Amino acid sequence: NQYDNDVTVWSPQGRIHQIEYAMEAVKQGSATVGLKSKTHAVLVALKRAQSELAAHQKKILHVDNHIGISIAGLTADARLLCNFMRQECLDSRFVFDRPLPVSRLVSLIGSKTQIPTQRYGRRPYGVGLLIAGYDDMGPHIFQTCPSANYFDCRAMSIGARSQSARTYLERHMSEFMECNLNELVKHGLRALRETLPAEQDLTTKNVSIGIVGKDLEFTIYDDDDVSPFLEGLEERPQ
Amino acid sequence: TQNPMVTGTSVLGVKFEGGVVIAADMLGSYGSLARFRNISRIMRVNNSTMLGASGDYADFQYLKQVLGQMVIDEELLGDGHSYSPRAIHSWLTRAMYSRRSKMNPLWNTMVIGGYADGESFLGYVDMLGVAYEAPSLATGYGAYLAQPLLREVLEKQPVLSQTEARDLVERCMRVLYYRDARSYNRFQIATVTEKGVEIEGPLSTETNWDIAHMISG
Amino acid sequence: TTTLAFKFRHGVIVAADSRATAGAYIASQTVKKVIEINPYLLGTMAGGAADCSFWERLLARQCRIYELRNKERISVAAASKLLANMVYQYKGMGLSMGTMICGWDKRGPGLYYVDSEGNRISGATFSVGSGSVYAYGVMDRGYSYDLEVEQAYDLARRAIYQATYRDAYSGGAVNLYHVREDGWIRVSSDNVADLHEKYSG
Amino acid sequence: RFSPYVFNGGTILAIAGEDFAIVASDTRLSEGFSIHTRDSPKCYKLTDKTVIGCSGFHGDCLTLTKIIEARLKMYKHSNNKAMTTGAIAAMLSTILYSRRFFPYYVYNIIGGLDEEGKGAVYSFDPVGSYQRDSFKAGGSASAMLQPLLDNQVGFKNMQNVEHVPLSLDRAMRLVKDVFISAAERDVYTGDALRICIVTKEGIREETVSLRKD
Amino acid sequence: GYDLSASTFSPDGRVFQVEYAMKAVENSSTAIGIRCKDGVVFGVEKLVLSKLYEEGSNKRLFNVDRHVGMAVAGLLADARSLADIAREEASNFRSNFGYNIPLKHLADRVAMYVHAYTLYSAVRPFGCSFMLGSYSVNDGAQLYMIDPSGVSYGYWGCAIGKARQAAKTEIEKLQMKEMTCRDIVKEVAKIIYIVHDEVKDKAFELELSWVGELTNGRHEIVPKDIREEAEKYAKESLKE
Amino acid sequence: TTIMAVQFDGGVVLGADSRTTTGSYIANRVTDKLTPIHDRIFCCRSGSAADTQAVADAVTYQLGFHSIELNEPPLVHTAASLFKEMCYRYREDLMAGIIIAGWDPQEGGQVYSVPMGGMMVRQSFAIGGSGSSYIYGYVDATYREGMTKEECLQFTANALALAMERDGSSGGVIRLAAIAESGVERQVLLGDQIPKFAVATL
Amino acid sequence: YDRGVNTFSPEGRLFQVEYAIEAIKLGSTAIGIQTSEGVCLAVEKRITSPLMEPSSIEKIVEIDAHIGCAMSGLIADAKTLIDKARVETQNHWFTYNETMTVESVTQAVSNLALQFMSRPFGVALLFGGVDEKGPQLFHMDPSGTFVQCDARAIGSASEGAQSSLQEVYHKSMTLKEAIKSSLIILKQVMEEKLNATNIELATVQPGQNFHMFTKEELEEVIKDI
Repeated sequence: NQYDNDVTVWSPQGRIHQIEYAMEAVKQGSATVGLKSKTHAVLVALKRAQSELAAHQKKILHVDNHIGISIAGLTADARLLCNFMRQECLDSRFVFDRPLPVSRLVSLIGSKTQIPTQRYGRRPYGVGLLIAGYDDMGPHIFQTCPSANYFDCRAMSIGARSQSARTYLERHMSEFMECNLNELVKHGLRALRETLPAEQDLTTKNVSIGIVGKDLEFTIYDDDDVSPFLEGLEERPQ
Repeated sequence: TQNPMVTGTSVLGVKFEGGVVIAADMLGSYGSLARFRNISRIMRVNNSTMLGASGDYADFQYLKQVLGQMVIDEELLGDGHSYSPRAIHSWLTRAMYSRRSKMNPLWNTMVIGGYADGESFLGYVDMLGVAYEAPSLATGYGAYLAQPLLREVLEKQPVLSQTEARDLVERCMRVLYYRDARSYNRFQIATVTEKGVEIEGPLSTETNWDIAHMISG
Repeated sequence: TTTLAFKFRHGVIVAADSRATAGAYIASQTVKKVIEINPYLLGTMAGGAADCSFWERLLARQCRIYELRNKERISVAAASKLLANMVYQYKGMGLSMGTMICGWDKRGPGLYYVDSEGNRISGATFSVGSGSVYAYGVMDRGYSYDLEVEQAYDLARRAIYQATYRDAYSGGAVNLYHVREDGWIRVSSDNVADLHEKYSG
Repeated sequence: RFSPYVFNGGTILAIAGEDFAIVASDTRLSEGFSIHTRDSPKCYKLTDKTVIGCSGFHGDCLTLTKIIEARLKMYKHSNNKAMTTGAIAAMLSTILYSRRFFPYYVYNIIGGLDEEGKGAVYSFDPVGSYQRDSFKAGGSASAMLQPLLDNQVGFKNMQNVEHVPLSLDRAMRLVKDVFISAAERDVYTGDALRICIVTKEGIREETVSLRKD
Repeated sequence: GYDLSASTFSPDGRVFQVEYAMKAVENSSTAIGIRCKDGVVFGVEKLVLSKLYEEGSNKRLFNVDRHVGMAVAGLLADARSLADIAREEASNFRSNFGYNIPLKHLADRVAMYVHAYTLYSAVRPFGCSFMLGSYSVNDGAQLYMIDPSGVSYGYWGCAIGKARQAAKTEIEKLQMKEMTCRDIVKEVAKIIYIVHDEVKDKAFELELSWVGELTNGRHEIVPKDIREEAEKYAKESLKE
Repeated sequence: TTIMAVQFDGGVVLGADSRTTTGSYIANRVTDKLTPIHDRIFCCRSGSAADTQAVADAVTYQLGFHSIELNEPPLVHTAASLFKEMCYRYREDLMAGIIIAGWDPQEGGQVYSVPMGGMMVRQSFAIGGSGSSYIYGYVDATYREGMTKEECLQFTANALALAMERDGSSGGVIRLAAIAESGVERQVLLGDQIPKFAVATL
Repeated sequence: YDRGVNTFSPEGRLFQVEYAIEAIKLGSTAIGIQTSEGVCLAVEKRITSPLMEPSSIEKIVEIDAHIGCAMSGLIADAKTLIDKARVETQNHWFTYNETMTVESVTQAVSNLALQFMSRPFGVALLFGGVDEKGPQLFHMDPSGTFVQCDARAIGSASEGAQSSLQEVYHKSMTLKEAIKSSLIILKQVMEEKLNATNIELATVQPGQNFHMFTKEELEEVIKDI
């Protein structure tokens, strides 16, 4: 009611409401899904256009040859954090001539985003990320939150209407491990489809896919490179 | 460090089938004076890597202090990642080039050995940031005296065993005690295998002085 | 190195060698020592080639921004004083530059000599480099503001030729330009071994 | 007293053609009168169309290539495309003048493909003055290689000759012939000859032995 | 009002922000720590909100040095930050004095960093309490807890979080000063299973760590063969 | 300058001359080159008096603050490490040779030498200064492990007497000190108490 | 929640950033259209007196010989961002010796909006130019959000103009026809008689640089209306 206009203020119940409100900005972006097998990690997004006669907003970003992100929230925070990640990875290749692990990148991201939660005169980062990568420990899927917290995940969906995708993924986790790439991408696409209305469906225009693995750098498939992955989806009735 | 004060002489290195071996004397000379005679110039870096250095011993202690904390901080995270020997090699090349570029160098020349993922590693870094990789190294007067012996064997038999490599190392140290003046007949040997880093104690070479009876001969 | 430039009735001529040298060794004989700063300005190279190129490209970067902000092409005097005040902030640090700025503006044909020491002079005749003294003579006996265009071309060509004949660090080709009111125009690139034949017999 | 430079030998060469580009080098690394190693090539692949050679002080050779590799990734991030040979050359020209008062003691040669498939060779000084050429040598034997290239590629001081364009099979034999002779009079030219050929199909590598003396 | 800044007093000398920061620790899951005769043992009630999170996410036991461990309760980002500060303190200590930092000293150095956030208008207090634990041959076993206010006291047994009362009421029954670490593991798991409520929140994971003779002054996660052998005892002692 | 330190089972022994020169003029002939850093930790001082005095004062400050805020007696390794950091961080500006000797409950009697460049190494006996060159052989031929306090005092006095007899920049008075759990004893040898050795006449 | 850019709404919103969007509708309307032959830009000037020289109203400007901008919103923000774009296009030339793409100019100009200066920029821009990838049209918003567009209208009557472009646009057009369509749409959202001083118009073709039309070229298209 009146412990809300600042992030340096606790409430009598032990809560900071500006952080809880920044977490509500992830629910305003379009839905993204992330999932991993034992060999590959996949991100599929659903892109959104402002005007019908324009291009769709880009949802997946390249960070290095072994890490990539999909974003839901404010665009500016995502563009700042991506440029942070890229330089933190270049700084690791310069010194050690090795790729930076993903745990050590998301730890840095959390350490970075923790400051606006505690010092006044700066806004909390109102962006959530799903981070797919591959290092010497296998594939990884990481969620990052405006609360400066981060999780290691088997799969996750964030954004508007993402509970449907989460419910889908929660009952197919037992298959993702021994799935090949086609089946894994198809599970991702079906979980994403569960976030749409019954009117709409997936299309070349509004679907982007990001894949990384042992013998595969982080590639992005946007418009016509997606149509191999769509062919195979059962035409669901309602 | 613009001039060295207490110095260490040559360090050797040679690969073999399934590991690397490094050797170095236990002396720190203050000019032409043998002042400290039981100092260890070989370092116990993590179980995949070891390090030996020639030159200013204080700078070697500084690097011993920094790398130790790096490795500790790596261990504290507990996530299945560790610095390979190549990473330590790159980090040292950077650390010495950056000091060279400020004209406050680190007056060292060192030999990095390691074993990770089935392949062996042997590396070199100088005061200036000159680094390379070879199956055989020798710093200081080792480059003139010993390296000819290592290379001649590694062109007739590029793949060695632990035993032959140890014999070759001890022969090279026997020559260095003869023809180098800042040397000492008490040295250490360190080895890497899948078992890890195993350092040996103060070792001595037996020397022959039969040519001294050749005045009229 | 040898460069020359004179302004007359029909604009400014610019000529130059094509040789580079590191002591006694001849590294390059295909060097473009006349720097096309803009479509309406020309430079020269003498001293530090890396200094000549870098700071004149930086001059171009400011000339274009001037034209965008003000919607008017910069003057030659302004273009020269920019470069002079830029290289004066590194006086004594060890830059070596000698370069002429050539161009046409609302005042007429312009020629300005700028040195890293800090000189900035306007004139009708200049030569820079080791072979400058061997070009000054020919270009002084042969000068006239009422010259014709082909005569000016021949004068510049022969002065560079006679400079290459004596000086050891000067040779290769002769790359000749012509500044006009419709911009500049490249004229020729003539090997000295060719002109040797025609100017001998 | 502490001098921050040292000459680690090195020799590099590049030739351009109408559909290809070669960049070659020796593999010896030296220190005064001694030899560090006999496997240390001076050639580095940057992109699918571009190759660079580096010779001189080896610490700067290692630093500068990493800087270039880190700038390529930033270009690709910001512009969503890989760089061209001329853009890399003009960028290196600024990276080198960044150290105008403490230079990179490095002699550089870039070799790749133009934007219509033609060859391209860019040669640099330690302070960034660059020059597109057809062929250039660099390093310790640069004084020894360029006359024979001027003769057998530029057709200089040769009258009534067939000005035939240089094909790849001829260029490779020529490249081997010049190092075979520079290993006989230059003491820094050493053990092996690496040759990186650049074509529309990709980048190859070839190793050829030289005398170990 | 009088409860909007940590630079502000009330008419009775209270700073309500620092108390509201403790209210956040009271609403977090429970961690305990018990000082034995030859070591220290940490136990945490680790809640799994979703089945999509891997086993190993949101680790609430931290290694701050090769002889010191740390367990936290409250806001987790704050805890990760304070762990990062506790690490550079011990790092600089070895860099300047050349030996492992004691825990009475590390506790003071972190307590002061935490207390500094209770004085200013531009920052809030930290929202996490935490325990530190170490073992040395000279200094022996040690266990300190640090609160948001910046207070630091030694302990033989301690708890932080929701079921603080319920857990200390079980820890006082223990004769911890007689026992070893492998026997106190059973008790640590038993208490965590007693205080956990399955209806108030969903399933949970048990997370344990050690420091003592049996690890040679090395803070370690408990092996699996012992954690399961203690989780079993916890189940079989719930017949009560 | 001629400084010296020896360890025995209970504790340590220290020794030093008393001369401070300015070229060839003896500015102070009763100098005290032994310096208490703490109750049971001492410094034997060689090199530039200014630099070393300042370093000693600073390390005394540091170790006092450290020991009070810990509320336990400090180690010898700690003081030696502070000396090392100061002598290495400012090695281009200091001419400072140091020996740190004292007693600590954890490890007992200890000796640490910190030469000019700022390296640190523990020793059984440490000698430093300008006269050590003339006794490096004597101390090697006479040292034996298992010496008590009085034998170590004798050893340290006999060595410094020789170093003072040969070195021009060393002489005057042998200032000794023994450190242990009980306390700190201090002696001053002068005149006939300084050992005499045969000077050849033929 | 409404005032301050460091304050979230309970629903996670930044009302000051939206009120920066609302400052664009107070500016006159501008239109940009892609075509494989080139790009067009067409604007209203909103002359307030016959005494003011309308050439001093810079609503279309040259960023380089291959990129031209059209703006709507606050004048000061526009001056700042146009200077940024001009400087970046030439730093790129200095370093790499090539032409920056419209996507990268837009990317670099949008990065200043990502800086809380203490206020969001109250200006939206259309970037029309020609690249290796052909003619391209982009649109930058106060949020620093940028996207490729085939046809876009900004400013006061952006809604109706966009609701007309979606009918008159197809991906086969010519440039002379798109120029006609843009002015036909512009005619319908003005209570002033369209004339050769109330509008500017520019084009950027592949084999030709940025070119602002003249009174002659303008009247010779106003006549066929």
